[PDB]
Amino acid sequence: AEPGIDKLFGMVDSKYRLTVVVAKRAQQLLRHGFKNTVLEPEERPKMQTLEGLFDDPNAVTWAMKELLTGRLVFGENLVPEDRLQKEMERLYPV
Amino acid sequence: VVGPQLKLHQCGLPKRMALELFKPFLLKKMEEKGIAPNVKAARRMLERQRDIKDEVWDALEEVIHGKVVLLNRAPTLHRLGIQAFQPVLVEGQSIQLHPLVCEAFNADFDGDQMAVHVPLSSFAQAEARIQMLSAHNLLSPASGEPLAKPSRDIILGL
Amino acid sequence: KEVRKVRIALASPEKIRSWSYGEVEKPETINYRTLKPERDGLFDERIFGPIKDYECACGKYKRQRFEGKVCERCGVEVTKSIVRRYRMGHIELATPAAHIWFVK
Amino acid sequence: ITIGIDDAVIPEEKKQYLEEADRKLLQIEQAYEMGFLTDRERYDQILQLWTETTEKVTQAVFKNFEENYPFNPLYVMAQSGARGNPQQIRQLCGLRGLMQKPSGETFEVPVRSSFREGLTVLEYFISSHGARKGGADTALRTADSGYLTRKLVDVTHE
Amino acid sequence: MEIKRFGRIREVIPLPPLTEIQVESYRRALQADVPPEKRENVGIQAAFRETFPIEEGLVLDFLEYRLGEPPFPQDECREKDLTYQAPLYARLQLIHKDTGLIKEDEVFLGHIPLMTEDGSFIINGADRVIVSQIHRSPGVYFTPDPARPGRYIASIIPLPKRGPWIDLEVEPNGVVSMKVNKRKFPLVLLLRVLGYDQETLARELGAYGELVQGLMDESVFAMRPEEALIRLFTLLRPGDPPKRDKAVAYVYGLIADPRRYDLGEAGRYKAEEKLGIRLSGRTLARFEDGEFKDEVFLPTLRYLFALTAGVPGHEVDDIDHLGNRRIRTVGELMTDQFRVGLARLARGVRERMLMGSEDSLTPAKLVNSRPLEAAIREFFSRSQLSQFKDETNPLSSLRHKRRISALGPGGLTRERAGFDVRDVHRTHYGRICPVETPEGANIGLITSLAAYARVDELGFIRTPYRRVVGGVVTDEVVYMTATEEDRYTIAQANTPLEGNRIAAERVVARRKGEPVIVSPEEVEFMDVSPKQVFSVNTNLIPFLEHDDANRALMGSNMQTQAVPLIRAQAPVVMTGLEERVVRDSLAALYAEEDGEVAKVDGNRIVVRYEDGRLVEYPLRRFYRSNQGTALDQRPRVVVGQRVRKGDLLADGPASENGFLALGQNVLVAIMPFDGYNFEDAIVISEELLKRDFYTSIHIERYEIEARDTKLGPERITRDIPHLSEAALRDLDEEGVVRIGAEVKPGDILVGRTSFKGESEPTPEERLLRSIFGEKARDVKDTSLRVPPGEGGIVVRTVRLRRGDPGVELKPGVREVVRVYVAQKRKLQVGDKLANRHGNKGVVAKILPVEDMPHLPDGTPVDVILNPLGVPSRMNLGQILETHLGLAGYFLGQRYISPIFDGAKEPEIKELLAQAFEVYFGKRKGEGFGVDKREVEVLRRAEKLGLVTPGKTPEEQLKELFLQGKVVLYDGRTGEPIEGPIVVGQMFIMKLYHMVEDKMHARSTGPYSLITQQPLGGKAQFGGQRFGEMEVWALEAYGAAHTLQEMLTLKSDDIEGRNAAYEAIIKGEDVPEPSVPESFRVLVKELQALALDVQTLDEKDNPVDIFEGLASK
Amino acid sequence: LLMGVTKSALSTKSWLSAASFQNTTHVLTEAAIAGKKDELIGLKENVILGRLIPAGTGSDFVRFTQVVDQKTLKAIEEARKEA
Amino acid sequence: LDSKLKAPVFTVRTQGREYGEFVLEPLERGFGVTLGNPLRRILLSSIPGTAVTSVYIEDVLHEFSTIPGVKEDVVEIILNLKELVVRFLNPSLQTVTLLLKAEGPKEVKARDFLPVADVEIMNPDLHIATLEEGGRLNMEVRVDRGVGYVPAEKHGIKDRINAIPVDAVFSPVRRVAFQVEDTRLGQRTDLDKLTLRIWTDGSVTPLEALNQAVEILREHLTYFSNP
Amino acid sequence: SMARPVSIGEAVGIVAAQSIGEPGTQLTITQGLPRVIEL
DNA sequence: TATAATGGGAGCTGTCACGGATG
DNA sequence: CATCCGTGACACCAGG
Ligand SMILES: [Mg+2]
Ligand SMILES: [Mg+2]
Ligand SMILES: [Zn+2]
Repeated sequence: AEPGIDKLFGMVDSKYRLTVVVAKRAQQLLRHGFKNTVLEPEERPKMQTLEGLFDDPNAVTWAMKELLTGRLVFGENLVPEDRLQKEMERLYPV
Repeated sequence: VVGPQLKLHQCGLPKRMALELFKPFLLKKMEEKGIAPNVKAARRMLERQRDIKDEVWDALEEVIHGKVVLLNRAPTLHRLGIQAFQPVLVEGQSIQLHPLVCEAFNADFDGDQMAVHVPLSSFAQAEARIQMLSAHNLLSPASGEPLAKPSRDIILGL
Repeated sequence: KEVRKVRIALASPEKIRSWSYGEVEKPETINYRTLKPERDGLFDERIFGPIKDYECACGKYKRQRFEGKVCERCGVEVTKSIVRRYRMGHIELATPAAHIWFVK
Repeated sequence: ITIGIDDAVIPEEKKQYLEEADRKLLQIEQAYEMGFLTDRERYDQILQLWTETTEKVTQAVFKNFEENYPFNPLYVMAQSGARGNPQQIRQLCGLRGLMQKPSGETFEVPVRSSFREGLTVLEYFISSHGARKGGADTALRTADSGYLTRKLVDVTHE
Repeated sequence: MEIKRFGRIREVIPLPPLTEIQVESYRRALQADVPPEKRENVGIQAAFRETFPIEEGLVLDFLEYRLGEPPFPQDECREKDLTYQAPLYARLQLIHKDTGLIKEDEVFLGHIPLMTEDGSFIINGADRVIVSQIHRSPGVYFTPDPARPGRYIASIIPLPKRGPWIDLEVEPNGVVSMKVNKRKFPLVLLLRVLGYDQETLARELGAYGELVQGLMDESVFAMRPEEALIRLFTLLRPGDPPKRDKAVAYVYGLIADPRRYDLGEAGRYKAEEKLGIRLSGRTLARFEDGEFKDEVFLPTLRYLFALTAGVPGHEVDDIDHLGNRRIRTVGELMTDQFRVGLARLARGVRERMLMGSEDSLTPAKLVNSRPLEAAIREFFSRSQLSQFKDETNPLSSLRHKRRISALGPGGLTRERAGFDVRDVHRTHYGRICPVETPEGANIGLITSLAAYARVDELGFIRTPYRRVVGGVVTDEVVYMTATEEDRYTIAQANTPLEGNRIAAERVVARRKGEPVIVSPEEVEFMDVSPKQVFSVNTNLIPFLEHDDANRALMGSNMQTQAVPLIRAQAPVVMTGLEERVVRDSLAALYAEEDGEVAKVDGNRIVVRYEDGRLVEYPLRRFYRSNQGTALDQRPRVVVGQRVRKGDLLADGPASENGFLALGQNVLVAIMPFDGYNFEDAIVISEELLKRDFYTSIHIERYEIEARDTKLGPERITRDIPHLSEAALRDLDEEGVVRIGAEVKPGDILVGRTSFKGESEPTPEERLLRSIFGEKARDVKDTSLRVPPGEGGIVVRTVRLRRGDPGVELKPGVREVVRVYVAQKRKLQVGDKLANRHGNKGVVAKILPVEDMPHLPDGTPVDVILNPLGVPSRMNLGQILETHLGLAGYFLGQRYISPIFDGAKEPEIKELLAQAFEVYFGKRKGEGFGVDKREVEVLRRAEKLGLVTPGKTPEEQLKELFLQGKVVLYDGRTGEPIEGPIVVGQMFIMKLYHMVEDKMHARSTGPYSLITQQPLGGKAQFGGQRFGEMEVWALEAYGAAHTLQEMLTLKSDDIEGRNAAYEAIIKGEDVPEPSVPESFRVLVKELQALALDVQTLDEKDNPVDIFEGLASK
Repeated sequence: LLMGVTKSALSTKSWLSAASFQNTTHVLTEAAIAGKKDELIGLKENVILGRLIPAGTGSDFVRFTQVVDQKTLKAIEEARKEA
Repeated sequence: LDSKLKAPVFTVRTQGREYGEFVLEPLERGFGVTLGNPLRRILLSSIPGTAVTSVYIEDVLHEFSTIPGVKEDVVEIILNLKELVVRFLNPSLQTVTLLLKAEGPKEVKARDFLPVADVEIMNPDLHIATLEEGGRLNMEVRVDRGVGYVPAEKHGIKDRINAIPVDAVFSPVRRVAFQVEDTRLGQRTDLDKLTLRIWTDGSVTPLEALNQAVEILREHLTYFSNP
Repeated sequence: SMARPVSIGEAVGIVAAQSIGEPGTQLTITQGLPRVIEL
């Protein structure tokens, strides 16, 4: 089971809104090279390689943990779409 | 094939299947590491079986990290005929199915086969991991009673 | 523009001729020697489109620079060959014929 | 847990209920010779007698299991829900039971052998009628169920 | 080892030749060994006699035919993809009626396929098997009317496609109606056309109440035969000019023409027997002396009236009775197709006979053989009954040859067959097996011929019974049909005999299938054996009397799927039939006469017979079957060995010393194992791989062609562009892989170059050429490579070329190359095992030997079967087979326990006692007492009530052993299994369903022409189908995006799939999809139906999904 | 009015859904005569076109939701907090 | 054919003196259980500890009697004494008798036992009994060194006529769970990973117990030397 | 399937059809699947 | 390119429900 | 307001 899945289902009014939020956040992380993450260095999800631990490349695991922190705001009509795009491109270049 | 060591959210996926199923991801990750100069060279390297070395399998491990595949068994009588699993790479050529999901697929191990599907996008992967993962669909949509529940040997030993 | 509805309706003879890129006058399919589509046949490139991308039948024009050009020697437009999946022809009947769907 | 032939315990009571039945058979035979019972009445009485005999021998098998061999493999598997129902256990330990002709009409002569004792050629052939009937019925039923499901989906999809 | 045999029944007669239904039928159809003048009017001879003479003028009559010798032997036909056939000549003579000129000639009519020794054919190189067809026997039947209870339908049925069905009915208005070609008309009309006057019909039918008055119509008797004839012709031919010589012709061709209408000889016999009359030919009437004379109609109407009234001795007919259903063997089917081809040939003959020279016409100039040839070639290549031969093992071929299908040309259309055709009719006893039949749609429609059963000359299946006179059972054996069988009280084959006399006051018998307890004074016949009730596969199931029929079905069908193993073993517990199955299937090679074995080789065996002759027997070594299984023979004799007639010389595939060897005798323990045998899965020991148990050889054929092209020749070459020496390492000088190489997926088997098209280089190509300074070669690599997940060792290469002697390929082909790749498949996780009792399971786990449960003396078990598979399936036979297998493990002997008459529990327990002595007194002598763990297990068994409290350890261990149970030690811990476990030897086969052939995956690959969707199937490197129900699953989940991926990006969104692949290889997230191509195909195919489909926006303005590419 | 499941499905408003079920020619002719416009309300109509179905993650009730971190959220609140 | 075996890394994960997880990977195929089972048997049967083996309570005849002035019956007191974690600081000491005399309103703990030289009661806060106004408890308990588990009716040791024998819970280890999981090293596919889990009572620690176990097993391996 | 109020967007109709149809092959004195279809 | 020639020929054998035609 | 008749529909995957 996804860690903390019951809490995530508690955070939304419809289980499918949780999925929309998580997938959008994962695409946001993928586009900006994870530079906009709300996770501290210790909260970063890790992946065990042959050499040693590395950053988990799965943007969805990241998005779900970020949602679990509470440091994310989700809802309808928060900001015009292109405004959000350009502000995230300014704060985090590609 | 039954895998009783799996956790409810896992299945056993052969290496030679997962290589082909995830092949573009594998080309990209092979280029990220030193395994090939470019994508075309990585594809040419995977073309022949004797040209494949262990770094390819270790990079395939990183390709699939956190991802889920869909397992389907015909006939798909209800929505639990498709369920999402984190693939555990195994030697051999047989898919390893968790015992507690058998009943929901109506699957036994007297020769049955199952289809595997790779959800590509982050959106499809989020749908699969949240909505269709096996460990989240524990109760029947039809009656609400437990569907993934102890069966046969489990009940016998208990 | 986003697709939101799908209408279906009867098509007039004028509408069908509006669709058509040329009448198919001959029952021939392809030449038995050259294995190329015959003229005015069921596979004519003059009607339905080029077999090769941006290349007319005879070969006078063979690059994308010519686009929309209709060759004067063979009559084949220079477009993507994909259009052979999309371009209707038509057959003008000597006597009208009933659409059996609306009969039986 | 295992299954050996000595685990299909035939109860002591069985023989009694067989003789006790044969006795009550002739009481129905004589009543037919003297016009008391008609043909169909005698047939119905024979069938009811044998149904109740089958019930009694099933109860005998399970009471013997419960009281004398509480950890009998068949009994444990049935009780827990791991495998088997009472009727299969009865066919293994007690008697096979009444068998049906191709016309659905039941044979007056029931298979008195369990699967441990082994059936006779005639008993096996008589049972093949019902086996084939059930198989053909299942085959013809799955297609009707599929058509029904497709109609339901098409009428409720929006 | 010793083979102890159980059973008290004496087999009076052996099993008949098991493939006689094929060989005898085809022999009778051909009559090739019969001199022409002695031939009977049957088979292709009868077809010739039916077609000829051909009249109108000229006349072309038929004298005789003859079948020459095959131009090539069977193996050469198998290699060259030819047909094993014999030339067909027919001596014909042409006669001019006026001129009297008689010209004679022997015309060649093409080839006819010959049946091999084992009853199969070779059609274009592939072994095939014509399957017998069960159908409703021709004749006159009377069935109850479903709507009207007191009324009955009289049906008249000829052979299939040999005349129309006729129905006779008593209508609600009283008149008697006849239905022909779906035309109801009063029968009185036809009766009048036959010449029946009211006198005869009144004196013939008046006795049956007022029914005869339904046949009294004055407007019909008012006219003579000709007027009523034209009346009926008008009633049957609306519009056709009712000419006299047209009406006579139509009526003759419909009712009395032997070349158009034909009951069978069986239909003739059954009509004669049912109606109590005698027939002249095989039709319903005759044209004698110019007028029509009745044969069948008056007796049929008489019987129908007698059945409706209630006259005694007239009953309706059971159309499921095997006395009313008959078999059409290979000969009858091939003869029907021969007859069709001959009729077409005769049409062409008359065509050439009307407009020719009228004098310069020889039989050769009149006969075009082609319409005949095709009609035969179509039958053997594209009939529902010309099936690809199943030669997985010898038993599979034998079973295939003994099949019976209700399907096929003239048979039941599936999805339309009800319960009646599929039911086990009581008359199936001894004729058709009640067990062997497919599970699924074909249930009850594909069946198997019983073991002792024979098909007689008329087509009905006959079964044997012993004659019993005055309680004495003779050795006279009578083969009966079901109709004949219904006359007698037939006792069961297990009734006790004191040597020839019935030794039981009450015996069990059958009267019309009904079971009955009778006295020996009433017994008229007796069964031959239990074996006669079941098929050959079912007969190979020991302890069948203990298995429910549903799993007996699976155990029967699955022997057909057993793979010949390199170390195959006969079952420890046999049924006594494992030898006849090897012998009749032509599996093994036997001695023709008594003699001494001169030479023994890996490839041949030379024997000197008592006649002094030196006969050499070649051995088929490592040949590929239809299913890729290896069919090789191995010599079982040695130099100098004396052999008698019928002695084994060479074991075939799946044969151990002449016994059927479909699997291995493994040591099984019946216990759970940590979930690794959950739900029918099986756990095996690595020792099985170490000693090569369940290892099979499989050969695959790969084929390539180099052909002439409009753009230059394809040539098979080693000169393949852009390849290293590493890529061409194992290729010979001509480009073909060398025998002995090890080929893996990706390796080249045959090199081939093909010229490219126009291939106008895009500017990127030109610039790359200039940068690298290498001319683009004129040809490209189109070599044959090893498919994914295949490969092995090259064992053969065949190369045929145009210009080589004896070779001629199809037009355009310059050359053909074939490569044979052999592989040795060990058992692996995912391969399917099964026993003979319906216990099937896939190997889920291979443990190392040290993890396997082991006996106290350190012997590990081979297989671990889960006990939960037994109770729900009710197949206790495998349990008994295990128990006996335990005894034979320590006594060192096998057994023969015939079905329904074999080893009983007390005898098995005697053997188990002897085995326990062998198993335990050894240890007591070697200086070891009973083990502590054994004591604990004995305590547990005492708690379970399995052993008597108070006895010594040895006594209790012996009691357990007699129950078939032993102490077992967990190999991982050394502690014992808390209870005693059933352990013993079991016969287990490796079925043909190996995961090596089924594992498949695909990222991207070939797409379809019109739909632009992925192809299907492993061989096409295709994608799995996501059908309607999988879509329903995703919808019910709410996986909108996953579903949209399935519908667009993964199947037929061209732009979408291209962009998705590019995004994934670049590390980018996949793009939003676009319109899938198949919707554009739908829109265009609707436009082709004059329907305008318009994608609109929310403003109802058209949206162009074709991006302007189709708008002028 | 009471209809069985088959006739109720074939009488539905959307002709893409009706023609994809049964009686394809009858449904198509009656829809073409009437110039029916399928509004793509159901799941079948959208599956046929390859559109995102109006269910689950495709429901208009949830598919327009936005996600933004408080960093970017306040960096955007400042922009408006300026003009 | 040619093999190379990296020496396995041994990993410890403890929580106080009561519990620890012990991971040893990678191991060649099968050696996970080959190492785990003997160590488990040894840790449950042969690690030296202490145990209450006999109890005399004044004016109490048999074990199933009640006691006036005390709420618990004798059985409950014997259970609480079974849970007494006593440690012997001196390796030569083999047996002690502990005295306990109290009365009045009081809840006796394991502290109230009179201290004896080189006998450390690890759990002094362990409840023993509650007494009331007029309740008197004079008892002597016998603490012996030993291994494993011995029922009371198997030693039956009686210092006097009314000394009740107590099931001797010698073992300092309370539970040993172990589990082997498949693991891979590069393209070695069926290697094993051992995970031990040891619960003790604090007298001996899990790591100490495991080391004593491996020492016992090695010393037993040395017994194949002198025929 | 979650023992909590339904989430909006659930695709209830498909779940209903599959819930009714999935035991269809188990419907075997009674009236059975023919009775279900007749209804 | 010219004697005269003037109307075919298979067909081959479900099971149910539903809506429309007829009678 | 009935009977008769023509026309629909009759499970999924796999390999073929
Ligand atoms: Mg199965
Ligand atoms: Mg391992
Ligand atoms: Zn041009």
